[PDB]
Amino acid sequence: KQEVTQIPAALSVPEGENLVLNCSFTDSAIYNLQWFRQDPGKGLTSLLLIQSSQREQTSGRLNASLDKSSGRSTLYIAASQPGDSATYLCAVRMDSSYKLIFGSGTRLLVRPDIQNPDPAVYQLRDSKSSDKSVCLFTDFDSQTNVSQSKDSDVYITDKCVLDMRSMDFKSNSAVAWSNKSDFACANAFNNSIIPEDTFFPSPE
Amino acid sequence: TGVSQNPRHKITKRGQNVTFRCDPISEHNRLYWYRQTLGQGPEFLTYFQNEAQLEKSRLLSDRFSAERPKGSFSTLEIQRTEQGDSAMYLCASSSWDTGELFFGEGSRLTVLEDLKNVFPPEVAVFEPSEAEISHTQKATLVCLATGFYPDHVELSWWVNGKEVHSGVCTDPQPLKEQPALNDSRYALSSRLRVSATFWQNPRNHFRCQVQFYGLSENDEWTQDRAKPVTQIVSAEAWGRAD
Repeated sequence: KQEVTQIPAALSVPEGENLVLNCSFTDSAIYNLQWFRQDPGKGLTSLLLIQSSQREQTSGRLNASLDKSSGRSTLYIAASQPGDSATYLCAVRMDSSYKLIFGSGTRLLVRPDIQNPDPAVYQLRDSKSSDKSVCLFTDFDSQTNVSQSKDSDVYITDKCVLDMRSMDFKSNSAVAWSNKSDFACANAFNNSIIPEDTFFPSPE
Repeated sequence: TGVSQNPRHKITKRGQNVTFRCDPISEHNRLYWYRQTLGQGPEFLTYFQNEAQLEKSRLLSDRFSAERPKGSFSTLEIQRTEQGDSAMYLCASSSWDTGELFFGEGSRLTVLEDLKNVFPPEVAVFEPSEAEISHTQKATLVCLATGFYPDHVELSWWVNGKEVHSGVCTDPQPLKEQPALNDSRYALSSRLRVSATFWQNPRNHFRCQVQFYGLSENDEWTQDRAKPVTQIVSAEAWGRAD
């Protein structure tokens, strides 16, 4: 009978913003509600547990409310960090049942704030003796999205944030490669909306 | 201190039996089995209070059985596995006094039609561009793992024999080498970025390691290629002075 709903299914936010995650449940006869965080392909970590009679609970930058009669819970995350990127799951335990009934989760991504963008596309050659290389699109700001290729023989990854922690430096990147003859890093990301000032380097 | 599960992965052919073991946090009287598929939330399997199995998903097949003989550890057995059994199998425990659930890292079950589609990754490391070095005074290495199936891999970076996390990022999901087909092999990339000065020291050693969770030694294999067993495939680069 119990149906637990989470919206939004997916959330992308700039680092530093507060954020709001919603949980709904059709049956108010709950005993508690628990929020978890999941790093995908691993297990869940309990974040907060709110008793049916409690209205709130907080832990560090995390705060959650419960309105059992409305069948709602809200999770608030203050000053988001890229390390908050994860799946956030809501679950309820019912009166006179031991099991937790889970929602489907919110997939959260906190995009890094890029201080000094320097967008460029570089060609990288195999360390092992071969004809192989890849194209690296890097140093673009987090507003830039990396699209898939018009050509199906061309492989392009989604964007990815790395953190050079000691340098207080974060950077975005995506990788493209292909076995086809006419493939070049100058054209690899042609279908993406990229900055006009993107740097394309000359002969190596 | 934490919930433990053995094994981390298991590939199985249809019809085979599989057994997972879970060890709760010391003395926790309550133990739960759940399973989860990608993009969704956990679905309840069974509940134990000490040794007794008090609640079980009404819809779950009789092929699924769990036991917790002395309390403490519990096993989950699936008989004659079907493709639909494919999921992460999660174990959780709770103490009698608090409602907080503590989860294990999970047991990933992939039940396949035929084992001939199973392939380990090939791995290659691509060295930093001289143009990147000139432009940014930084140096990005790329590791690419290609042609693996199913997608049971963990990629890690090792700098001079030490695992690094700083300056690393790995694609959240592998891409399909043929996005249409159901049994397409996969590819996954990762970047490691270091200072140009670090890259330019020829004594510095960079290794990308890809752990593949594949077939066991009890699995039957009659193909000419190497049995795609659980393995590590790696590639490496050394710094270059310029």
